[PDB]
Amino acid sequence: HGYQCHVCSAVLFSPLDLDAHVASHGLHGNRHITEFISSWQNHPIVQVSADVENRKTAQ
Amino acid sequence: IPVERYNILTNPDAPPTQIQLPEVVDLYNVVTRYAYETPPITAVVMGVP
Amino acid sequence: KRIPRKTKGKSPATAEPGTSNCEHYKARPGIASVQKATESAELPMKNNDEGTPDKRGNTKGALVNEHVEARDEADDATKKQAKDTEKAKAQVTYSDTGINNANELSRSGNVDNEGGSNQKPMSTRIAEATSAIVSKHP
Amino acid sequence: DCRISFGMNGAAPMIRDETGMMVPFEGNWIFPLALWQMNTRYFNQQFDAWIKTGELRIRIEMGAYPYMLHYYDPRQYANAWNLTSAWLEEITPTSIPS
Ligand SMILES: [Zn+2]
Repeated sequence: HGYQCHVCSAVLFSPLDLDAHVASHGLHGNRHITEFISSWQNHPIVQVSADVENRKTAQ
Repeated sequence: IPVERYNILTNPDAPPTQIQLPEVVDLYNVVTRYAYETPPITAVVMGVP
Repeated sequence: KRIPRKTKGKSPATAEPGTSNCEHYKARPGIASVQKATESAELPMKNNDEGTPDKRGNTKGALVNEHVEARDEADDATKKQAKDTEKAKAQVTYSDTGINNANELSRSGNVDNEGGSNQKPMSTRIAEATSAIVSKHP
Repeated sequence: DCRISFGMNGAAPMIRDETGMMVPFEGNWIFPLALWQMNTRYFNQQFDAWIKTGELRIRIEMGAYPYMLHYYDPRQYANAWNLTSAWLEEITPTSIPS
């Protein structure tokens, strides 16, 4: 299975993806505007700027 | 060479942050260099019973 | 690093438990419906720059009278209101209210910021004002 | 009132009491069922590792619940995690299974 980050309980996939994710909390490992994740359903919602040409599960 | 500009090189008793800004603009100042971080908005949202 | 501008400018140890991907709970008002409803309310409204000058100097916009502009402005917003919640005629109307609102004004290019009329633009008025007074060689 | 603060630099992650006390993931706890229902996913990834191998014990106040039974042989080895974790996963803000 995909392995999670303990701070926000998000379902990360890759170690590069985890080290990109944890910098949003502020720790240093080894872009988009808001990151809201729920607690009772597996559905995170993110926002991205209005000019970017893709919106693949992006607000 | 204008000695009135390059003050903190030529003045032997000058504090390093002294500016003569209303009278003469001068080059060779002391600038503070930063490196900040702008994290995204984040919130873990949990329900109340 | 480069960031583009939007507008036009001047120039094998462990494998922990707990995780799953089963998705038993469904959204009870519906997350996608609330997404689509929040989208339309997210938009900031348009402006009007009617009566305001451009860079060159004249006030941009139409030539229609102010009150006639307000009346058919409200009628066009009623026609736009009819298109959402698709009907033949709108229900929540902006024109043909029971109230007499005949002293209402909205902005148009008929006036300038000085107070005078704008049948002739300010650029051509300034050009004729400075070109009435010239003199050539002998 | 309950919040979960993450553990940093080796400290145990703590959770808040109704008396406003931060306790580590250990001991004897008492939950209402609706709390676990309203946060049934965020609590799995934080709690399930400490119930299986660790020393954390939870009494979930429910009142009434339908049950099932599964019999085993006392000559053979038997474990209950593959049923228990299935139940703890399938708890939902709307429903619970037997
Ligand atoms: Zn995280």
